[PDB]
Amino acid sequence: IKKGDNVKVIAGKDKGKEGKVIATLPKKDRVVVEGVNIMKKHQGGILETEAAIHVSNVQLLDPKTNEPTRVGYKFVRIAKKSGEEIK
Amino acid sequence: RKASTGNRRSHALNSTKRRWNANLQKVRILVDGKPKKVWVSARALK
RNA sequence: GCUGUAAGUAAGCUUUGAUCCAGAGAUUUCCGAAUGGGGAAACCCAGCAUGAGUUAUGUCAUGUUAUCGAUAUGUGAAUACAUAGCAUAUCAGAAGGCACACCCGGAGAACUGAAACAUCUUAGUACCCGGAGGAAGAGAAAGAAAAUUCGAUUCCCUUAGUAGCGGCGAGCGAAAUGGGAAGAGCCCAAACCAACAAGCUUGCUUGUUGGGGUUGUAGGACACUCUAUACGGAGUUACAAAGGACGACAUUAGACGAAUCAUCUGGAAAGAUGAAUCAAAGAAGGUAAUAAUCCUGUAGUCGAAAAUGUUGUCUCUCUUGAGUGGAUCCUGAGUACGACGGAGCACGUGAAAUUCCGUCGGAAUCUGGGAGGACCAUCUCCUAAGGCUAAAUACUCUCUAGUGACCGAUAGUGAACCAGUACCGUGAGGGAAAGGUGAAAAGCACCCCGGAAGGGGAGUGAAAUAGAACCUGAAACCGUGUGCUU
RNA sequence: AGGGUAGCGGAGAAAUUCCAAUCGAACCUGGAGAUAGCUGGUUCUCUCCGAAAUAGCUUUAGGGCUAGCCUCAAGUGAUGA
RNA sequence: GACAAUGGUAGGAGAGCGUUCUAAGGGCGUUGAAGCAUGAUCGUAAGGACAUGUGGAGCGCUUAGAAGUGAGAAUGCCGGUGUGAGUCGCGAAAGACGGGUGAGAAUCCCGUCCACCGAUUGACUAAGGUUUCCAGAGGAAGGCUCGUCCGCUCUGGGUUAGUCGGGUCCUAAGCUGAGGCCGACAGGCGUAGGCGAUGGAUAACAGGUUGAUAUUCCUGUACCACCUAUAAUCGUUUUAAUC
RNA sequence: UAGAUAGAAAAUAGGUGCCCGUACCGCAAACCGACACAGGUAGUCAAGAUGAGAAUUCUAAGGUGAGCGAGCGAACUCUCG
RNA sequence: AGACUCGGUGAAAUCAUAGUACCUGUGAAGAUGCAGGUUACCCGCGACAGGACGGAAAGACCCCGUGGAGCUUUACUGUAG
Ligand SMILES: [Mg+2]
Ligand SMILES: [Mg+2]
Ligand SMILES: [Mg+2]
Ligand SMILES: [Mg+2]
Ligand SMILES: [Mg+2]
Ligand SMILES: [Mg+2]
Ligand SMILES: [Mg+2]
Ligand SMILES: [Mg+2]
Ligand SMILES: [Mg+2]
Ligand SMILES: [Mg+2]
Ligand SMILES: [Mg+2]
Ligand SMILES: [Mg+2]
Ligand SMILES: [Mg+2]
Ligand SMILES: [O]
Ligand SMILES: [O]
Ligand SMILES: [O]
Repeated sequence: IKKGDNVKVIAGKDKGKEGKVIATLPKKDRVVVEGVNIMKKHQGGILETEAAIHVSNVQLLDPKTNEPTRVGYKFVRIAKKSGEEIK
Repeated sequence: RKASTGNRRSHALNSTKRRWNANLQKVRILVDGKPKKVWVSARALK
């Protein structure tokens, strides 16, 4: 439900980090974001592409802090905890 | 009607088993109220 | 975001709202009841009409073409009459399929028990056939019973393994009174009238509609008195007659849906440690390890353009309802009953009622007839010989939502996986074995030997003695070496 | 080569021979987990007691029933040896 | 503290252990569960703890309840592994040499010689099987050995008809069989007609050609039916040409 | 012949001509026989010398060398003289 | 030709554990496994075949079963016709 906005990945390899997302993959439920870099290899010794994680993620717009995203009233449109700006 | 009718048991004088018919009476006639023919009983032809 | 499982590549689509979800509609090749003919199922061959293309034939497109019956026609003649038949047209008719379930009916067994067996039981089971339903059957007293009588049927309990049947052995087995679930009662036939009909005896009677009328404490007819009036009404489309309008509710896609931060360990926390929060929501599952406060979610609330289903009120239809008197008539005929052989009633021919079957004989008409377990009498009760009937009940091929002191891969469906498969058999038919990498494919770049396979190294990863015949990896079995010994 | 007859049956120059490698009555499914007085098999320890192989009857003698002979819990109460 | 008993099958009575699950309570667990393995340990027994290694996520304990509750033996079912055994066999048969290939050849290709069948181990078709056919690669298993090869795998590719066998022609045996006769239902019989060839009738030959097709392709030469176009014969639509 | 129907077409030119099957083995390695199995598997052609002859012996046509072999040359079994 | 040695490939019915003598005796009354004596260094290979009451086949003979089928008859009871 996300198309390249901000997040804070909290509960994975290394946390406290943020970044912006690529394909959400609705079926596998796995998003692509800067924060994991597999050492893939083809015939280079390594490749350093970008890999995915399950949704252990959260958004942050006004508080500059993770909150439970909360799609609220119809004006649909997002309406977060403390502040209500677009997703 | 033309049916083996009443198919049940037949006891002997000491009551062994045996199946029978009681094949109901029917004799054929030029019917006296319609010019065709068909099996017909006697009990009706009184 | 998408182009299934099923990777991958390339081409492309998509806020001008894809894909996806739900409802309606359109298509829906061929075989198959198969239905124009034929046929070794999925092929072949035709016919007629119309219409494509040819100069023309060959060739094609669509439509149509079976049987049976049941209606309307004509036509029919072996014989003149005119029927049998014959050609044509109409029908949303039927045929078939199935859920091996539940129901009714036709037919209908044996092993077995009996300590053997023929009566018997198993059993009126199985399978077979047929029919219909979503439930069926039954059914509104020619009962049950013996009193302060009740007044369709069915099912559950109980009476009762009692009373009884029985080579009186095996064994079989009610019913009633009573307590409960559900509760519903109605139309014909007949005697009477009108109409039309052949015999018109110019006598009226039979043939067909409409009325008329439906019963035991007798009733109707017929005669008489009032109600109603084309309706005051009851109507009740689930029986009782068969048609149609218009609101509410549920179902088939969905949405909202309260709440947490940090330290240590870790590859990774959802754990320990602390301090905090929501609760109509601490059900559940997933999330790199065990989470009410990360996601899906739940409590609760909202929501349907269209379609369906059930319910409601006006339309809608359709309808007279009682009473007395009983002079005269009517109350279901080759029926009921008897005998003869049989079956079934818990009941084996027994004293054997009551009910059904076949042959044969053969009653009565309300001062009548049947039952009350042989049969007669008195008493009591009921009125066949015509028909319909919801619910209570039995089952679940299937769907929705749920559950388990149920199984967790030799268990459980035979079947967790590409199974009624491979396979076996001519054929009916019988029938297998086989789950798991890791959190994520990050699925071993690169060097080396090697023809390859395979391997040693280097690296991905916490771990590759997790490296695809990939979690864990026992015992048998096989080896390599070695302390002691021969 | 194409066809027929099908098991309570058929066909048989007849032997109880053939009927999809089987025939003193084929084959598959269902009744059906048929029946068996017969054989075979019956899963974890200890403690206490402890037999019989006889009588009778048995279309019975390798089975059964009753009495004997055992065990357990009550009762009797010195009756037993 | 004394006294006495304590072999034991069928079998009777009694007390007991552990497994799976449930309920409740209280506890353990990445600072490594369960299981597994090792061990010189506890208990009278069935059995249970402990330490260590491997293992990588759930488990114990007390009280009680319900059980598909225990397996050495069924000529038991299934699975795996041996024993026999590197033992019998390797499915009639005459091969040898050279040259190539290849990582590697008694077995593969090439040739020369030799031997064998020859009313045939030859050539052609039917039934039958279903792509085995041909080319190019490959050798994991199959081949009763080896294999650089195959009828095995992988990729690709191959079957041509107016005259041929057959259908649009016929029919027996037999099968089906409108109406119809019979039967408890099912269904059974059977006329009309219809299907059904191994038979009857039926218009074609020779050569060439591909790694793989041949009366099918081309090359030449022929035939039957049919339509269209054209004219030398007909003359009531009779009869005559004519169907 | 009943019947159709005005009234042909000699030989000429031109064209039209459907479905199935067709590969391969087919006394075999490919069919039935569970096997790349010493079995069966209808039919057609079937040459040469010798011979009555499709017999027999040896060869054409053409096809094959049989899917384990090398040693030694004992028992024993089998096949032949 | 097989067998036998070398190379290649590589089964089976069977199988309580085994480091598996003989005699005379005992014994379920015919012993590798017991008692008493006797002789015999460990391990092979090729041959024979007395024993392993050897294997294969829940004994085809005999008997039992209140087992079963087929068949006969002036056995019973019934029956189609
Ligand atoms: Mg219909
Ligand atoms: Mg009688
Ligand atoms: Mg009668
Ligand atoms: Mg397992
Ligand atoms: Mg014979
Ligand atoms: Mg049994
Ligand atoms: Mg006793
Ligand atoms: Mg075992
Ligand atoms: Mg050479
Ligand atoms: Mg063919
Ligand atoms: Mg052969
Ligand atoms: Mg000759
Ligand atoms: Mg050897
Ligand atoms: O059985
Ligand atoms: O059984
Ligand atoms: O049995």
